Amino acid sequence: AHHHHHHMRAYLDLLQHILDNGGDKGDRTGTGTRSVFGHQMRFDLSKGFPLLTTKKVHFRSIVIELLWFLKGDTNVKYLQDNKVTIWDEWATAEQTARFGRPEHELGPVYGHQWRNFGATKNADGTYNQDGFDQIKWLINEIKTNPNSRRLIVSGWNPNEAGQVALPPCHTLFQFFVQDNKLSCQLYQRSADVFLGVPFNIASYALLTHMIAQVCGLGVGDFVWTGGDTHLYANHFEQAKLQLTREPLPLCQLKLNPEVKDIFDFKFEDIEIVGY
Amino acid sequence: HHMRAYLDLLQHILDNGGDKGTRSVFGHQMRFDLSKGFPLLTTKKVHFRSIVIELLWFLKGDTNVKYLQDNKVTIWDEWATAEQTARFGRPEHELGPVYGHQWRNFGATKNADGTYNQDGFDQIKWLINEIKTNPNSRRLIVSGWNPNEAGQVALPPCHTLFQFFVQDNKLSCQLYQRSADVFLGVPFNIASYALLTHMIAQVCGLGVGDFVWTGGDTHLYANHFEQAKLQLTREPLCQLKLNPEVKDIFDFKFEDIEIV
Repeated sequence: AHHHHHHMRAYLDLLQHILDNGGDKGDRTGTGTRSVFGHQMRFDLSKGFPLLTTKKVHFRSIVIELLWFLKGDTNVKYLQDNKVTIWDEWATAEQTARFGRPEHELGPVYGHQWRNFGATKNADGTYNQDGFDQIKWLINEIKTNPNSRRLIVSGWNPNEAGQVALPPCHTLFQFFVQDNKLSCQLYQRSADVFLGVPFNIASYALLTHMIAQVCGLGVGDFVWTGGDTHLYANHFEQAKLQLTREPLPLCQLKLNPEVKDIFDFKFEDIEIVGY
Repeated sequence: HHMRAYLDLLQHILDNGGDKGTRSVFGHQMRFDLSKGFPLLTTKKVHFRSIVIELLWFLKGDTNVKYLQDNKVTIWDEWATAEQTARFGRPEHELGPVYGHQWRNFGATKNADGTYNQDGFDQIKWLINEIKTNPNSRRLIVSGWNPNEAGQVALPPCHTLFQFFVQDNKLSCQLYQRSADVFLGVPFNIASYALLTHMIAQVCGLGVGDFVWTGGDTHLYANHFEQAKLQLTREPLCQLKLNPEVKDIFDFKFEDIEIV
């Protein structure tokens, strides 16, 4: 029998649960889904990094995307300069015109929500810097008040969720400190368990390690919580294949220990190595 | 079955909870099938009256406590005193941008005198329309969390965000609670949001599915340890009854809502 490591066991348990117990949606046209509403998985970050089924080659793009969010940038050029294509589909002139904005501009996606939540718009067409820098506040609160029960970052502004191609699926996240270890929980309103969930878990587990380092903490658990948690019917066979695949090796994150500032990480500071 | 999920949470915190006094876990989830009965858990029938009136107050978008005080519901009084409101430059009885403001007027701007314009986002009105016209939407969401305002109120919203879901004409709801005292807060808040789910289901012509409770910082105070331990040994869900004539989420009155 295949003996999967803990993180992959939890992920495969989710795939199996959706395949076997998910409710059916869709009619006679268009790809259907099986889904459940409400799911939760826990990953002890001291027991390996939860890369799950993410290919190591794609980890590069996960890192660069996270650095882009952390910079507060919502223009695609930084990603394209780094050969990361994750957001290209929604940054074409055709796609940005759907929201009345210029090519390369994604609108108020994660970077804006994280670094400038609720800012107002200037007559020059850009955001004023009068929003709320949730990342800066968070780091300061962890350092000065680690027992805070509101170490929260929200990606959700209802006035703006309808003004982007993909209303933020990584909707809100929260941190927690216990025994000098930093834990994080992500609330994901919508989760494609096959194509999206592994990447999102890797992204937020990475962020947890980065914040832990700059605050002088160890890592606790990453807790993944899903709302509409679904598997598209064109992936049922591929999901069944994943369930029967040989176990993947454990891996661990290695961060440049000299980085002391959450906004000072570069791509080369972050790597995956053997456990 | 509803009490079993809740007793399992108590047992989990008692056994594997970290100590800081309080024992606490971070990240937990419970599911209640609303077709099996109303999850009143340990909330006494006396508290149900306050749960109902408070929820109607939230839905009105009111953040002045007058409506609560008129109805003998004092749960917000400690934060509505002149001394407490003065901390934020607000008149007596004005709590500022608490739940009702977030639900009905998220992100609204202010006049010079501190009163809000109604230029924010009415999440409740949008939600009702979206359930009726697009029930498979994956963003049937109400957020209580504005970072610009969470530090501008006495109690940053504990019921941080909630989401709905429709399957087979049954409405489910998931609550994200950033912080929760398991002994009193959790049962009260489960009842509040399960009630809301029933009210929204009725106005949209739907049945009820599950209520999913998700906790962030989930804690038990030391002064409740012994009571919690004995609650596991004690080992009878009620039923909600709504006036079937109410077809608008803003039209429920206290008299329309009963627990049998």
